[PDB]
Amino acid sequence: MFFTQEDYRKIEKWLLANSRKDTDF
Amino acid sequence: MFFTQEDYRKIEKWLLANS
Amino acid sequence: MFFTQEDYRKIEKWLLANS
Amino acid sequence: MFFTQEDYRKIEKWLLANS
Amino acid sequence: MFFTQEDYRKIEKWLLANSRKDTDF
Amino acid sequence: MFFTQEDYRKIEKWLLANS
Amino acid sequence: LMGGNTQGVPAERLQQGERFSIEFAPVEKELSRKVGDVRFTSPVSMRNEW
Amino acid sequence: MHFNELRISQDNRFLIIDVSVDNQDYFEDVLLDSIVIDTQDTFVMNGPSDNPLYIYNVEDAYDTQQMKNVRLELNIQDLKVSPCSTMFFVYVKSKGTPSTDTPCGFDKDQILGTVINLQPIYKQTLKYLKEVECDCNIPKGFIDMILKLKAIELCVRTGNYPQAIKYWNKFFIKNNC
Amino acid sequence: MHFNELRISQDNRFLIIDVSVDNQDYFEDVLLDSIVIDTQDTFVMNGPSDNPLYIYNVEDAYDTQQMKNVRLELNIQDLKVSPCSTMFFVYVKSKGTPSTDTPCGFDKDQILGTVINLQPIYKQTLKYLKEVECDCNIPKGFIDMILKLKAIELCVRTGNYPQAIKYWNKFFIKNNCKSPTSNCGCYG
Amino acid sequence: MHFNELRISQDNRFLIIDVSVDNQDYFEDVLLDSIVIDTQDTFVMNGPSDNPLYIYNVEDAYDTQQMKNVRLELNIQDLKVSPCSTMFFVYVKSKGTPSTDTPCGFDKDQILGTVINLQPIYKQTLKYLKEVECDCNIPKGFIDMILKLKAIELCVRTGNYPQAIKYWNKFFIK
Amino acid sequence: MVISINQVRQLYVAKALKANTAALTTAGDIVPKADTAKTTLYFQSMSPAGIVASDKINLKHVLYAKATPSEALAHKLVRYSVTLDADVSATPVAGQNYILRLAFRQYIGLSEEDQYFKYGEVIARSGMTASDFYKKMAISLAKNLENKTESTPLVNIYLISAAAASTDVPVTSATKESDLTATDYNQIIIEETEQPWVLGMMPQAFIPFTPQFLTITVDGEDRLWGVATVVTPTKTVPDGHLIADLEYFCMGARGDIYRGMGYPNIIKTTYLVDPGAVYDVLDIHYFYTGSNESVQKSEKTITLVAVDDGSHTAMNALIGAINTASGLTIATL
Amino acid sequence: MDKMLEISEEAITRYFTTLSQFGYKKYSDVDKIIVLFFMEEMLAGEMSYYVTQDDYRNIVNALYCLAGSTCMIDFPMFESYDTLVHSNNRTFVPRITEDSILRSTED
Amino acid sequence: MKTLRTLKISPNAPDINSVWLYKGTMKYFNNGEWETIG
Amino acid sequence: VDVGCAPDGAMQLWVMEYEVTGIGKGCAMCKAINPQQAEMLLKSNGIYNGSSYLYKVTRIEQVIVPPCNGLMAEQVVTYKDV
Amino acid sequence: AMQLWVMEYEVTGIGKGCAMCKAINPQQAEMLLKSNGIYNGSSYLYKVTRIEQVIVPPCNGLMAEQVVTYKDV
Amino acid sequence: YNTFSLKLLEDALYELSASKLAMDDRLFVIKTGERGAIQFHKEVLKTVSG
Repeated sequence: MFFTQEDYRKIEKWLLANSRKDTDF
Repeated sequence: MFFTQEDYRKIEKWLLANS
Repeated sequence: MFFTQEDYRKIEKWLLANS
Repeated sequence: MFFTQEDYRKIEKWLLANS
Repeated sequence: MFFTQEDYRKIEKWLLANSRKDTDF
Repeated sequence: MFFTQEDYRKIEKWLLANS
Repeated sequence: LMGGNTQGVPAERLQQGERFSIEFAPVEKELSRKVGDVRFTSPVSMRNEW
Repeated sequence: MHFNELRISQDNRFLIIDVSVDNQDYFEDVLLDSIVIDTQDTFVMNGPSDNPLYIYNVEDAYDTQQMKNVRLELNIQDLKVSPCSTMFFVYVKSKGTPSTDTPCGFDKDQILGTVINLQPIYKQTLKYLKEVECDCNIPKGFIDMILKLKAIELCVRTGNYPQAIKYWNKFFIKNNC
Repeated sequence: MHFNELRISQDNRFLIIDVSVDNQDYFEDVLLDSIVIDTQDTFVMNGPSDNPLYIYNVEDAYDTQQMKNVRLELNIQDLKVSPCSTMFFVYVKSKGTPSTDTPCGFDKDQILGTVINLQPIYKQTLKYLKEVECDCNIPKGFIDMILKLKAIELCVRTGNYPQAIKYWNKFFIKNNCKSPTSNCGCYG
Repeated sequence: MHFNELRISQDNRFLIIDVSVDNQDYFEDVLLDSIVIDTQDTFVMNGPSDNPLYIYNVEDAYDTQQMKNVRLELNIQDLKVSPCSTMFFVYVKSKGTPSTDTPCGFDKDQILGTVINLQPIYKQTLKYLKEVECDCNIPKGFIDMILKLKAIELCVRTGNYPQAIKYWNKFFIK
Repeated sequence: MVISINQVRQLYVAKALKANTAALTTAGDIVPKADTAKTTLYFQSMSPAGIVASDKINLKHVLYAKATPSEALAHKLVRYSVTLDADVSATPVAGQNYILRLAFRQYIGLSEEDQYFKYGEVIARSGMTASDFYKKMAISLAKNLENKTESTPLVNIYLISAAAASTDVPVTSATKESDLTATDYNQIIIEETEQPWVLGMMPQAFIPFTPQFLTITVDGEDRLWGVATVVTPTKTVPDGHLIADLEYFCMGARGDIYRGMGYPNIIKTTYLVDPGAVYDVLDIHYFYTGSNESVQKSEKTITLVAVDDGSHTAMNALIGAINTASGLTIATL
Repeated sequence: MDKMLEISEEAITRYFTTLSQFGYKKYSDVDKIIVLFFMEEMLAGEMSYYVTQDDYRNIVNALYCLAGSTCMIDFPMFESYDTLVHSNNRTFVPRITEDSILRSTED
Repeated sequence: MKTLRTLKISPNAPDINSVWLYKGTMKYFNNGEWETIG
Repeated sequence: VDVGCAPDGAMQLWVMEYEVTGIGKGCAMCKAINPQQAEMLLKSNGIYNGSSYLYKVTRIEQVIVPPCNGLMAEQVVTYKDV
Repeated sequence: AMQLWVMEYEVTGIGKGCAMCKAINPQQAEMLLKSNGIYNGSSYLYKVTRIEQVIVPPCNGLMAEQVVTYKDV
Repeated sequence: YNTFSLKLLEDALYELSASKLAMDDRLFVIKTGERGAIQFHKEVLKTVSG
C-alpha cells in the first residue's frame, strides 16, 4: 500500500518521542 | 490514509525487532 | 491495518535514507 | 513601557549592590 | 529591551526619593 | 518584569551619563 | 466507597495480600432490599497408634 | 484479484471463500498473501482491524500457480459467531508487484467481500407471502424490509460500510435460522 | 522540496521565504533553479504567468549546500503591491534529476505555496469575538469570519486555487493595513 | 529566535521545551539566555512576572554552538501544578546583539509560547461524538466548545492573553 | 472443599468435543446442543455410566457467561526480602544478638488468632560481613522452618548472590556451612509454600507470615535491625487442586449428597478431573421465570472445566462450539 | 505603556467622529471612554509609583472588560507568534540502523 | 540512654557496664568494642 | 470548602514536632492529606531528607481554621529544651 | 478574616518557632503573633523572618520547618 | 538455637503468651538440666546488670 510524504512525517514524529541523542545517556 | 496508535506500536515494535 | 512485510521494508528504506 | 513598584525595587537594589 | 528617555525619567524620580546630598548628613 | 543584566548596564550607563 | 470519600482509594492499598473483613451492612431508610449473609464452619480430627 | 464464490454454505455450517488472481498477462508476479475475516463489531474503514476474527496465511497450506488460487471452508461454529446474525468482511492481500505495463487503476492489492446469511431473509419473505395469501393485502413491513435491503445493498456497493452496519444491526439483527 | 518558513512580517514590510530541498539522499542531486512570485491578478492555472511580479534565479550566486537552501527577505514596497490586500503565489523550480528508486510523486520539480496577511483578518474577527460570551444567541459574525478564513485555507490545501482567488476577492481584497513607516522604528 | 517543539508529553508527565536560535547569518553573535515559566495565575503583560513558577539559566547546563540550541523536559509534578488544568507561558531571552545589517522588526530578544493539555479536549470531543451517535443530533455544548476554543486561539494569536485566561478559567476549568 | 452457590451450581467436565449425540463414546466428553430456534441450550455429556444432559438453559434468561484462564486461578506464593537496614549499621556489630521473628497468622485454624512464631538468630562477631551474616542466618532459619521434624511446610527460604541476582540457592536444614560458598550474598528471601491437599477432606489453603525484627543496641539507643520488602512472586501453585475440590463438590447436586458416609454402603461416583493438570473454567449463570404472576427468578449456574495445554486450545474450541450453536458471545480467552 | 495612548486617542477620535456624523452617543459608552482615559492618565502620571504587579494584573483584567464593549474601544493587537497547538519540525536521523538497550537512537 | 554509674581503674576490661580507665585513655563499651575518647 | 484535596474534599493543616537524633529538635507546619503523609513530607522534603531516618516524630496534630481573625497555632522550641 | 498565613520567626535568644494566623495581610499576621502569642509580655523578642500564604491547590506540601541545633545553643 | 540469649526466650514467651494466654495464666515452669540452670543464670546476670 502506497505511503506519501505526510504519512512518513507522522511516523518520524512518533519515533522521535521514544529516541534520544548520545548526550542524553 | 490515517494511523491510529496501534499502527505506531506495530511500526516501532517491528523496527526494534529488526535492530 | 495489517502492514504486510514490504510496507515495513518501505518504512525502513525511507527512514534509513537520511540516516 | 510600564514599571511597577517591584521593578523599581529591583533596579535600586541592584544599583546599591554594585556601589 | 529598549528604554526611552521617559523610562529613565521615572527611574530618576524613583531614585531621587532614596538619595540625599552632603548637607543632609 | 525579568530584567537581563545588559538592561542593568544600560541603566547605569545612562545614570552615570549625567556624572 | 462510603464515608463521603470523593478522591478515591490509593492504588497501593488495593494490592495482593490486602485482607478484607466484614464490618456491617448499611441500608437506605426508604425501600431497602435484603443484604447480608450468614457464615458457617466445621472442625477436624487427629489420630494415634500403638 | 477477484472472488470466485463467496457465500455461507446452504447447511449453515461453513463460510466458503474461493479467491483467484486475475488471469492477466501483467499479473503473473502477483500471488495471494492472506485472508482476514472481520465482523460488524470489529470492522474498521482503514483496512482490516486489529484483533480480527480469523487470520489466514496462504504459504502455510502449500509446500507457484497454487498460490494464485485459494479455497476455504471455515466451520462458522469454530469462529464462535452466529451464522445468522453476523456480517463477515473478507479481506485479501496480494504480496506481489504487477508489471510496469499495468493500466492505470488495476494495481489494487487489497479487495473486500461482504457476506450475510440469506436464509433469514428467505424465511421472512415466505412469512410475508403467507400473510399476503390471506386477504391479498401487502403488509407494509414487507415493503419496508425490501427497501431496507436495497439500502444495505446500495451502501455496500458504494463502499459505505459503517452505515450498512448501522442499518443491519438496527433492522435485521434478530433473525431466526 | 519543502517550505520551512513562508510568511509576511507582522510589520507589513517583508515577504519572508525560506525554501530548502529535502535532506533525504534521493534528492541530493536536485538543486533550486528560481523563485517566481505571482499575485491573484497575475495567476495562471499551470505554471507561473508570463508576466510575474518578481523573478530570482538561484544560480546567479555562489554555486552546494548554499544552492540547496535559499532564503529571501523581499521588501513589499519595491514590489509596488499592498501587503494586506494581496495574496502571493510562490513558485520554486528545481534543476537536477532525482536518483531512481524514489517513490513517484516525490520527484516533483515544482512546488507552490501561497501567502496571506492574517493580521487584518484577525482584526476583523476580534470585532465579533465577544459574541462567544453572550449565550442565548448564535455568534454569527464569529462563525462567518471563521468560515471565510477556512474557505481559503481548504481551497488552498486541495489545490483549488481559482476558487481561492474568487473567495479572496469576495472577502478580503478590501482589507486595510497600516503602511510601515520608512524611517525604521528604532528599538532592541 | 523560535520554537522547535513546545508540547506537553503524551504521558501527561513532562513539559517539553526545545528552543533554537534562527539560522540566518546575523544571529551568529546571539545566544540563548534563560527560560521562564508562568501560569494563568502569575502572568503579567510586561514580560515575565515576579515569583515565577520555574526559572532556568542556560550557562548552568553547559561548560558556543551548544548554547544556541536547548532542550528541556520538566516533570510537571515537580512544579507542583496540575498538568490538566494549567496553561503554561514559556518565555525565552537572547543576551546578544545582532549585526548592524538586520532588517527592522526582526531584532527582538524575547518570544512567548502558550501551552495547554489537549487530552481533556480530546476526551470532551469523544464524549460529544458519542452523544451525536445517539439519534444523530448535534449537542449545542459541542458547538460552544468548538467556538470557545477558536476564541482562545484568536486571543492567543492576537496576543490578548488576559481575555484568553478569562475564557480558559470560565469555560475549560470551571 | 465447600463453596457457596447462587441457589445451585452444576459442573460438567469437557474432556473432549464431539458436536453430535451419536459420537459420545468415552467418559467425559461434551456436546453443547441447541436447536435452530435460538431459545434452548443444553449440554449432553457422556458420564461414566451413560449419556446425561444438562438443565435446559433458556437463552433469553442468561445473565453472564465469562470464561477464565488457568493463570488467574493460581495463588502466587509471596516473597519477603530480609536485609540489614544500612542506615542502622552497614556491617553487623560484634556484640548483639540478631534475632528475626516470623509471625505466622493462620497456623492450624482459619482465624488470625491461631498464630505461630518461629525464629532464627545470629550472634554477630568481629569482622563478620553481611554476606557471612546472610550465610549464617539462612542456616539458622532452615534448622527451624525447613526441618524434617516439623508437622507442616511453613516457608521456603532462599539466598541470593549479588552477582547472579535472579536465581536462588535454596537452603535446607541439612545444608552445611561449606555448601553456601559465596562472598556476595545480599538478601534472604522467605517464600510461602504449598500446604497439603486431600480430595474433599482437606482444601487448598495457605499460611501467611510477616518477618519481624528484634531490637539491638547501636550507639546507646535500642534500634530495629532489619527491613522486609515484598518481592514480586515467582512460584505459583497450579490449578489442579482447586478444580478437583470443585468437581467433588458439584457432583453432589446431580448425585448422592453424602459422599462416603457409612462405608460398607457407598456409591462410588467416578471423578474425571486430574489434579495434576491445569484447567480453564467457564460459568454460564442463568435463571428461570414462568409466564405467570410468579415473576421471581431462580438463579442457576453451570461450570464447564477443560484441560489447558498452555495455549487454551480445548476451551477456545469449546467456546466456539457454544457460540455458533447458541448465539451467545462468550469471549474467547 | 505607549499603547493606552493609542487606544485612548482612537476611542475619543471615534467618539467625535460619531458626534460629527450623528448627534448622539450612548452615555453608557461615554462612561467607558471616561474610565479609559482616566486610567491612562492615572498610569502615565505621578500615580504610577503606587502599583504592584498584582495591581497591574487587576487593572489589565478590568480594562479588558472595555475591549469589545463598544465600537470606540477595540481589542488591541500585539505581535504574537504563538498558538495553542504548535508545529513539530524536529527531524529523525538514526545511526546506521542502531538502537540502545531499549529504544532507538539518533545523531 | 545507657547509664554508666561507675569508673574503674584496672589494666584489664572490668565490665560492660562500667568505664575502663588505663593510664592516658578512657575506653567505654560501645559498638561491641572499646572506643577511647579524645 | 470542597476544594478537591484527598481527605474527603478539604485541606488539612498539621503541626509536627520531631526529635532529630544527634542534631536537635524542631517545629513544623504543613498541609498534608494524612498524618502518615505528613511524616512523609518531612522525610522527603525536610531539612534532613537525605538522612531521613533521623526524624523521630512525637506529635502530629490538626489545626482547625477559625471563622474570624486570631492566632491559630504556635510551636516554640527553646534552647532550654535542648 | 480573609486568608491564612504560616510564619517562621525567632524569639530573640530563647529559640526558634513556628506559627500560623488568620489575618487580612501579613502586617496583621505579625500583629496577632506579637499580641496573642506566649511572649506577650516580652513582645520585642519576636523576629519574624518569613510569612507565606497558605495557598491550597497542591493540597500536600510542607510550609514551615525550623530545627534548633546542638551547635546553635 | 545456636547461642542462648534471653532476648530470644523472653520474646518466644511473650509472643506466645500474648497471642494464646490470658494475663494471670502466664506462668512458665521451664524444665532444664544443671548446665542449663547456669546458662539461664548468666544471661539475666547480663540483663540485670543492664
